[PDB]
Amino acid sequence: SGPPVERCGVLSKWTNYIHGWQDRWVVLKNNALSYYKSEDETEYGCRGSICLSKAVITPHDFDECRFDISVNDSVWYLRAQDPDHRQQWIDAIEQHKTESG
Amino acid sequence: FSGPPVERCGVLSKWTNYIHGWQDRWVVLKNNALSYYKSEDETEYGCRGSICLSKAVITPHDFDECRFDISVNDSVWYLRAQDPDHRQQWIDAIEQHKTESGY
Ligand SMILES: [Cl-]
Ligand SMILES: [Cl-]
Ligand SMILES: [Cl-]
Repeated sequence: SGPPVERCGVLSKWTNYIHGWQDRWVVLKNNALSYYKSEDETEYGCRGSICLSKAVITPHDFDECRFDISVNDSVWYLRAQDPDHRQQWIDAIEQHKTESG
Repeated sequence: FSGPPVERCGVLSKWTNYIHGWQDRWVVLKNNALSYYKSEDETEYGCRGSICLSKAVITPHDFDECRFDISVNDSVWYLRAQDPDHRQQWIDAIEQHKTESGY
């Protein structure tokens, strides 16, 4: 019964062992977390979207800026700038997931 | 009005002042408001302005066809899209959303 959760910003995202961690623009909307190469490249540049309905969000125990998001078919590994911002993201994603159900 | 609400997010240039001129902002149309976001570190963002659409006036510029202004009695934002087609997409979405959010 309150306003929907919204969030956008840059997160560092694991790509692969060739390029390692790379900054990506991440947007929370439409029961999804979506990412793009950058803020300016959203028109044609969605590089992925993870539906939140059954998504599991796991803060890391050793890398205190890291959280992982997983559905059956994929896992994204993400790092925020500090642990407070990590917690803001986790809290937003969880609140959005709840509200969208 | 029965389908999902009209929502948009994207970059638009926004007028600041004559020193810094047009500056890109992340702009969001949602829940009867146009809002914009800024960051001081290119990483973490926060909403730095919101306009309620109920009585908003959207004025496409006659000569600068990339520009539209949105005003309520107390405030005005001057906004540019990258071209006039993109301007029109924004204008049309805002005007439709305004109607659909009304009573
Ligand atoms: Cl949004
Ligand atoms: Cl251990
Ligand atoms: Cl542009």
